[PDB]
Amino acid sequence: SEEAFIYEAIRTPRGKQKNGSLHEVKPLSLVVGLIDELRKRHPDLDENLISDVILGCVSPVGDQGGDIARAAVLASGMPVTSGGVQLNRFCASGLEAVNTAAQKVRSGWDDLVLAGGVESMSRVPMGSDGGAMGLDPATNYDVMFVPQSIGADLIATIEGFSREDVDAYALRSQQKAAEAWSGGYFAKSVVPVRDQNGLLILDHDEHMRPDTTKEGLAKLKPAFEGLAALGGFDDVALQKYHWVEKINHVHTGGNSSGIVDGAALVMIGSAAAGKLQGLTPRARIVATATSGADPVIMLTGPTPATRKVLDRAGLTVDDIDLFELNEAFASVVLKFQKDLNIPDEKLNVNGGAIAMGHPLGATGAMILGTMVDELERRNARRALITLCIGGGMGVATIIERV
Amino acid sequence: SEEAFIYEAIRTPRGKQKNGSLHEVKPLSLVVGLIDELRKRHPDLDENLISDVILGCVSPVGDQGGDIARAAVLASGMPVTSGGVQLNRFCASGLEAVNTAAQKVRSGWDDLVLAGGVESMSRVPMGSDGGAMGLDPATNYDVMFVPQSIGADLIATIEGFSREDVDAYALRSQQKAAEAWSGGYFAKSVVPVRDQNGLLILDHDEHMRPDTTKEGLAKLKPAFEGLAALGGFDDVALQKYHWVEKINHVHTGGNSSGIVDGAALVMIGSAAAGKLQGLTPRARIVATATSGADPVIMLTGPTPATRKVLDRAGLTVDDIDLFELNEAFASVVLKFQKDLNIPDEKLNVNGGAIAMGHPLGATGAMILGTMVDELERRNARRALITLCIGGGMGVATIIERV
Amino acid sequence: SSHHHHHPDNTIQWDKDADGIVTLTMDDPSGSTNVMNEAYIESMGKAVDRLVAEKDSITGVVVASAKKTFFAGGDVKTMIQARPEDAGDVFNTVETIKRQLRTLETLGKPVVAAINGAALGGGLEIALACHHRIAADVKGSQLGLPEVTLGLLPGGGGVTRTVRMFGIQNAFVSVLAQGTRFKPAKAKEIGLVDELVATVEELVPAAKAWIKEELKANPDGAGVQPWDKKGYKMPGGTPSSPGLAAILPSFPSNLRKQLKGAPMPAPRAILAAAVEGAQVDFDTASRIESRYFASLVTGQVAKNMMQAFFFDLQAINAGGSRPEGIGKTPIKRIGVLGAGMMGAGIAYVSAKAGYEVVLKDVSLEAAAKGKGYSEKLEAKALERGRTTQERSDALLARITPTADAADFKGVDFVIEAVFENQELKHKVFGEIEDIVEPNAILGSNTSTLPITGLATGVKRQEDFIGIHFFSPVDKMPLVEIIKGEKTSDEALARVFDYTLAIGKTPIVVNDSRGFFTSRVIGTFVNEALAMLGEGVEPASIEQAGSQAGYPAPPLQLSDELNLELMHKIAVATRKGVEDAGGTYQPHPAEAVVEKMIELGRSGRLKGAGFYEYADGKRSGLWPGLRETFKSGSSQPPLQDMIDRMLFAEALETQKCLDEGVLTSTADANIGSIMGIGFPPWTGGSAQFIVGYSGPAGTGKAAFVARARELAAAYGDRFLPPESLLS
Repeated sequence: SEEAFIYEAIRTPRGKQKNGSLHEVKPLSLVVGLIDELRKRHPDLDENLISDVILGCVSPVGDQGGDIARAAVLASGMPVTSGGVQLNRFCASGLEAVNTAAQKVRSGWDDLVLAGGVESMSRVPMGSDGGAMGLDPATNYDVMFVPQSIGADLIATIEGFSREDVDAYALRSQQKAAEAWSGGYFAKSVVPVRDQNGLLILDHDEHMRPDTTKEGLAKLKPAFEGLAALGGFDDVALQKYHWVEKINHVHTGGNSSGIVDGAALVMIGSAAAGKLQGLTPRARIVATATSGADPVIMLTGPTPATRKVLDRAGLTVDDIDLFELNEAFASVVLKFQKDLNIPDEKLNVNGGAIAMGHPLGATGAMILGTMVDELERRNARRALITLCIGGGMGVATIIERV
Repeated sequence: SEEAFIYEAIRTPRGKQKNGSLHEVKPLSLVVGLIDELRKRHPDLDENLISDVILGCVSPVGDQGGDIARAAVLASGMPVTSGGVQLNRFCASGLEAVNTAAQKVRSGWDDLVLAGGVESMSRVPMGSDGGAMGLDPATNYDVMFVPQSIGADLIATIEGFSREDVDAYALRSQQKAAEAWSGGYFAKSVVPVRDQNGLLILDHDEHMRPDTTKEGLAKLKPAFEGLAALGGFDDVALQKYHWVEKINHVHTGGNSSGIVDGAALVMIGSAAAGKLQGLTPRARIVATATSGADPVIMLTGPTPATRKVLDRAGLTVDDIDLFELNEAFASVVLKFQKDLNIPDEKLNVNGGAIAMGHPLGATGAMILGTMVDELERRNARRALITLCIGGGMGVATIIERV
Repeated sequence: SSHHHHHPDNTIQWDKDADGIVTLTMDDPSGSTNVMNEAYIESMGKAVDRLVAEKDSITGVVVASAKKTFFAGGDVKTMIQARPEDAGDVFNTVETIKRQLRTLETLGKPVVAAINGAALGGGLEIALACHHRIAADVKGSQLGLPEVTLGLLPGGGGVTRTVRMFGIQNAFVSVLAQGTRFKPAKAKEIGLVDELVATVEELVPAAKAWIKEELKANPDGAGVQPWDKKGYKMPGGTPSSPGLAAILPSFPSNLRKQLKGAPMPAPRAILAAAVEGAQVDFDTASRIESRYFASLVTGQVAKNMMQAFFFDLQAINAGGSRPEGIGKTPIKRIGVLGAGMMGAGIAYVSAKAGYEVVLKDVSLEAAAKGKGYSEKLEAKALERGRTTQERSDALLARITPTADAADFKGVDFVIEAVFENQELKHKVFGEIEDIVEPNAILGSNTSTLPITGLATGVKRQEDFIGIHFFSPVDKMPLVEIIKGEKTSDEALARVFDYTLAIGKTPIVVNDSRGFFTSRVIGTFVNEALAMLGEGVEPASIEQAGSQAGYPAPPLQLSDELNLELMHKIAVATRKGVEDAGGTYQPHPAEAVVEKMIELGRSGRLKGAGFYEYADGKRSGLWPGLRETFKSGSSQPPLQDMIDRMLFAEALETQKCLDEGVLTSTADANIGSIMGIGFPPWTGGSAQFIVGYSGPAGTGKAAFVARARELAAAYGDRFLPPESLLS
């Protein structure tokens, strides 16, 4: 019954995959830079009261292996009692870390925890860690593994989302992200990345394409790179979804999330912990929920996770002011909106990963922090944050402005 | 205020590193086998009430990459709503998963969770995932990275533990593990590993050497393999511990933990969850704590973690009936016993990793389950479980027999 | 461990020459072929023991055979009896076999395989344990690992060694997944053998000569396989290599694409064993392979496929349905009536077998196009190196097209392949009845019209007989022979022998409308159309067909079969029932057929059916189909849809047995697999009953219980015949 509160939520800008500004930055440095910013905001914070640092990371190998969270605690000069643990629940890892931190606070056994994520996809590409679901034939065969982009195309086929429908949502994402940046919505929480000399490396989400046109999006070709370009995956998906004759391939590089680098950090604590440290709570974690759906279509987890977290908090869709769902693919957002009858003006109001990028292990903590700021900016009450997850999982979180 | 209870705790036997019985078994199969055993024990268990599966894994790459916990949920036929997340807090990952599961239960947002770990060190060697603390020179230099075996030798040097002292503890570990096996203490919780035909692969901890003699241990050479055999690490350790002139290298393969394969699984839930499913609680998670000490000596985390968890539960050393500390190195146990004045007859009463092996990500859940059984066998009340962790971290857990 | 099974004649002759080379000549005295039976394991165990004991005086080993073939397969009679409780014994047996080969492989001296004839399954696995393989380039010699065709896998090291030799992808796709057989020249190209000799007499001398040269040129590496050297690199990489890891997730999906989701466990087991084995050392990989082999042998699918593709095929090829006592009769000149795709293919397989063929049609241009069918096949075979120019010219020279009936002079074996119409077939046969030889076979490629009625159009009805081929004839191996009421046994034997001569598999059927294949395949397509009329999604119906294991989904097949033909069959079925004094009850599919005909969408030939067609290509389901039959209103489980199609044919097969249409379950199983497209994992539509495995259990009793469950839910036509009850 110990309420968990969000005291700080920040993130780096997202650097692009090709000729990106963050490619020269070690992912450890991305996390340490955000720790330095938190220390810069609360210099008199007794860091000995921080009992853990929980980082989501989807490819914890190489530069991101060996418990990068503990490396960040030690490299940043945080106390040796401050813990450090890495977790991987795929694209939801950043939000899972936040939820796990909030549940540790509610248990009464941890008082002040840092949570977030980090992902340098330009240095540690997706799939660098391997895995049995994809690489073990017995497991792959039995689970009917299908790349996520084909699940996204199957959703658009089943729900009747045309190529123009998903390209219309992508255009709105570019526009909303540009308006948020030009409006100053992100000025307080996007921390510029600098080198050891204080020289600027990156201060903006360089994956954005604010001049995107509906005509330009229509000229892009369907996704033909990676595992999706390989054979048999359409047949596998239709063997489970046997009432669908043919998959309409509507998703491209322009209506899917970008490959980017970035990190995010959130400070979570109890009321007594914040009062002892002169911290002002920005939001309260109302409820979390973990659920899932079919792993073949993979990307329909957000709906059952959202229903579960709403029932847990005793709320309905109408009680939520802002819905934030990661934009891995345009059809996933349109499906989620159709499932729950979500108004457009509540959904991803500041743009999403189609415009700004999807740094796997960090995204969940980025869009969580984005909703903390936007609730405070609008003086609104409740936000629901959720992400689609590989293997069909779903995670949802409700926060309430304080 | 929602108490978390342990309903089941099982593990595989530990297969040795060289010509081991488990080398042919995929680590995913080790976890699925334990899931099948839990399903075999509670066939009418409504698995839709399981909201997460949390596995510790220290080298989550290759066969152990790609969120092996979610792979286990899908491969075992568990419901798609059952989650799946991998975490890495080094050697404590298995206990961290258990603690995280208990804290999720206390939060009221999860009702029934599977927690454990898996590590196939013969297939995925230690350090396969890399990491910046070791492989990044700026981070390695500043943190003064030192292999764990040299920290263990430094502890023995500072505390005055002779080569005969650590070899005496190793002999006791072999004897206690043999008496536990021959006495049937492990019959109910060690689940034999079988192939897809039901043929036996391994049914015992094949790393044990029950015929170990004090004379045989004295003939072993100090550790001269791995990173410890490389240069400069003694100098680095003594630069921080500048009052120590020379490190006494007392640890060998015979007084250190074995490299082994294995998995462990623990079922954790609330009182209402167990009552709804006809489950009988075996123990209650009283308190958890995360702390740490100097990362250069690395292996002294258990002491501050144990003091913190005792203060959290309002208990003292005398209130604990059984202390279980992972036997990564003999001197770590002797140091922990000297710090807190622990009687010998309370400490690792059924032997430890020196005899039976240390399957990194699984060990914390193995020795947790070992204490659940031994509390029930002795009809004792409280046990404290703790492990030393790389980077100087410490985690401790108190359970109470129900 | 031990080189022996526990602690039988001798099948291996030992010979050590003065140079120290030991020749192991395999010659099983109990059979015409060397097999991996108990005698071989004991004989090889003793030979390997002797190689170790005399290692100081032995410089090389030659593994040869004294039989027509090198070594052909294992002991199916034993494997088919392995129960799940016998998995330990099966595991121990293949482990012992591979322990023998592993010792032979690591003797520290070169071992050469002298492959004089066929080396299939365990026979090739023996040669793969050697360091050098020499094959005699003789006709009829085949090399390969066809274990997958019996529901098994190469459990004597075939998976492990081919993967070590070629890598995961090449070994699986080209060798293991389909059990491909290779000619000696074809095997040398892919690296399955290393060199060829013209005659078998050169083999053992060339094997000893290679050994002698190997000891002089490569002393340090003599007798060491590539995967046993330090620094061995697996071709294409290991699963941990970034190159292979990028494409490895698509290997099971490509497998599911080729298998269409059918429940056949052997290919999945082979791929798993191959990849899991590539992750570990050789000896660990071999033991993993043994565990997957044991999993298959004790499973029901392997027992179905061993029964059908080994025992039933053997009983048929031995003449089980051939008339007893009757001798052979040579065929001097074959005459084919009709130059369509059926007759053109019949002329191809006949000329390919060495027969002279007169291909007749009503147009010389049409008859020439028929021979052009054979020309295009031979050009394809010549371009792939599967034949020579001299052999191809002799094949085509045996086909003479004509439009003149007088050119049928000298024909002693007629095969008519015209439109399925009795009055047409009568006039076609009457044109040449007096021109062909007096005792000429009068064969008719008929699918449903009873042979007794067709035979009345000829004078010598004793020589009239049904000879039913399947399109495409050059690739379909079944010939359905139908005996008319007056068809003589001498005529049946002559067509039976012709079928074996052209390399096909015969079944013998007694005269009945629909025969066996057309009648049974009709219940398959009719069951799908009934589901369409019930409101089941057309896409689910096609998926149910492919996932059951059929080679083509049923709605696609209905379009090819022509719905006008299906309507005429239903008319003839109705006429036969009420002419016999009975009451005809129409199948629910007939209303669907009539509706599609009324809409003008009668199949692919018309250009519109359940699918749309454009540029001679099938281009998706007709979008108006869902509105016509209210698709989606009925959503039964996919397994119920699969079971409805499988049980319908299995029940109909049993009725054909009960009525005397078929005389053996072997003919029922092979006929259903090769002619009807019944899924091979079942072992045949009769084996499907005794081998049924479902939620209700296994065996005939479980089949009957599931049939009654389908009957209560979908109609009384699923009620089992009396012959299946206790």
